[PDB]
Amino acid sequence: IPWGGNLEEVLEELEMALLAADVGLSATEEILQEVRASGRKDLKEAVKEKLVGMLEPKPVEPKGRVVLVVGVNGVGKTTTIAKLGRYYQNLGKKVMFCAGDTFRAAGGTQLSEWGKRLSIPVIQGPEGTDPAALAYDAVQAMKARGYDLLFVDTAGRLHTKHNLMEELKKVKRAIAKADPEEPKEVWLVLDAVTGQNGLEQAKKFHEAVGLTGVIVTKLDGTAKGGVLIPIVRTLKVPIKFVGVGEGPDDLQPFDPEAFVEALLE
Amino acid sequence: QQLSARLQEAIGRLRGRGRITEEDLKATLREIRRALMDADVNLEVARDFVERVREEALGKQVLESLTPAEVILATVYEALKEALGGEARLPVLKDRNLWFLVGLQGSGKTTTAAKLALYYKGKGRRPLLVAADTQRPAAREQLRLLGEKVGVPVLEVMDGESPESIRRRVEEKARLEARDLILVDTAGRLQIDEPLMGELARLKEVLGPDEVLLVLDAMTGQEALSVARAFDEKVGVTGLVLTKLDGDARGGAALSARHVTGKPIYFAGVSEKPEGLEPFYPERLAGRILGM
Ligand SMILES: Nc1nc2c(ncn2[C@@H]2O[C@H](COP(=O)(O)OP(=O)(O)NP(=O)(O)O)[C@@H](O)[C@H]2O)c(=O)[nH]1
Ligand SMILES: Nc1nc2c(ncn2[C@@H]2O[C@H](COP(=O)(O)OP(=O)(O)NP(=O)(O)O)[C@@H](O)[C@H]2O)c(=O)[nH]1
Ligand SMILES: [K+]
Ligand SMILES: [Mg+2]
Ligand SMILES: [Mg+2]
Repeated sequence: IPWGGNLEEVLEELEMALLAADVGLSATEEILQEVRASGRKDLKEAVKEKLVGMLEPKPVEPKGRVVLVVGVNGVGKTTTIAKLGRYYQNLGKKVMFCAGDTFRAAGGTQLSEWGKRLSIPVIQGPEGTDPAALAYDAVQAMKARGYDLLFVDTAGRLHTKHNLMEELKKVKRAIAKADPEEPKEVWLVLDAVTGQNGLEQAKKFHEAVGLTGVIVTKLDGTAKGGVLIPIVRTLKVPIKFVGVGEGPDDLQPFDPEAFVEALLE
Repeated sequence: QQLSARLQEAIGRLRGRGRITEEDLKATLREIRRALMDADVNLEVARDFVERVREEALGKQVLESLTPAEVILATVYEALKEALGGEARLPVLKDRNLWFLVGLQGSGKTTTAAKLALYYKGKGRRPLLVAADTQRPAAREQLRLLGEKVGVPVLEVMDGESPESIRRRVEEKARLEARDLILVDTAGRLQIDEPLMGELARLKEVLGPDEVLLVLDAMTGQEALSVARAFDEKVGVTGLVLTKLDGDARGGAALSARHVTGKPIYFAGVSEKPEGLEPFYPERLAGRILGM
């Protein structure tokens, strides 16, 4: 991008960069239009103001004691929960995990291993146990121990699978049954490599269980995570953290200005 | 024939209108390029493809035709079917077979290894699974459990085990048990992680696989071109598996990956279950991308 030169050529370049970042046609067009109609010639900081502003629709404080973690298969839910245990134990919080993926091969054992590495206790059942009943029991356990935070892992599910989205809904009600205030956080995990489907994922999970935040993983890769733009524009859901690796420390609270700088880089 | 909303409008607005201006043609091709990008086709690949369509349509006299909607649509469809492979094609197996499953973190490799084990078991081959991912927690157990489910043995690689040691244990189990299809499940890795890409290339050099399958998630966006190019240049890819096609992602990453590699998309993953494997049909994906 030639930040200085011919407006019409600076905007052609910006369009390309946004499209290559997975911003998508609709959001890219709207950004470009809004900037054109603004009359502004300082295109660099008009575009930057716009993007940083929309991505805000500093330590992250959960609004309650139970965080429910959701998303499609393979996006990084289990690993992110491990990183959230590390993040919050560093802040002197008493953290418990619920291995609520009782469906996939080694889905519970996987989070258990992380629990052992991190000295965080993990509520598990045998494969096939009802994840909603397990979440209920996990919440009761967290209350009884006086713990600060419980992270509820869930099986990966495609947002197109209607009944599996109903299962997620039951999990949420089961949490609320054990503790009426909960869950005060429902965080979608999105893989940064995802294209336009990320918007549909976000829409459908929001519809099902009502998101209070998004975590974008795998932002250490070459992908920019650009579909966050239409997600936040459309759903007004704040971005909480970014995942930048496979270790328990590889989590950063979301920084809109640095994200935007990276997106256009 | 119903297309995506965007293409229905772009093609539909041309219908019954006789010959169209060069500006209406240019307008139509721009909309095709945008549709492809909406479908997660890499922007450069999209530009390249619509240049190929423009030239083909012009050789079919699109600007003299009284039915240019028909000429354009036919050109686009047939070009997309062709660029995706033309017809279904499966691997050709030899007397002995050793394959790698490679790709990004979370794409579907471990599950795909087990699906292939079941598919070929049913065709009277004798598979062996190799759990070669020693970095992801419970990766070995994950494949062991899937092997048990599909009734196929699983060799689990040890922490720190050298490629040469792996090779010896694998060839010996395959000898003792007369296993003719060996499926090596590798850890997910970034295409820019030079140490891990180097590791993978050194496992390939030692093990000598006949096939190296890039497992690509259907929801993958613009980076599919870069990822496929890198796995191909750094390791060598012989074919692709497109996973999670039971979702609603359009699957345009398959066009990016096939464009830059020229390699066949062999299989489609269509559920989370061992049975959720089908041959890939380029005509089917062509329709999915175009919103048939
Ligand atoms: N490079 C990188 N890899 C990540 C990041 N977050 C998660 N991963 C990786 O992505 C893969 C999938 O992670 P996992 O936590 O199993 O995802 P999941 O959403 O729980 N999967 P499932 O739906 O099967 O339960 C793992 O290999 C893991 O190490 C990240 O920020 N960067
Ligand atoms: N719906 C659906 N889910 C799939 C398909 N293929 C794999 N999965 C799912 O996607 C998730 C990731 O699969 P997995 O085999 O762990 O992926 P991986 O590439 O081996 N991950 P890693 O890089 O960490 O080793 C699992 O939850 C699995 O059940 C598919 O075709 N359809
Ligand atoms: K990045
Ligand atoms: Mg998981
Ligand atoms: Mg795996």
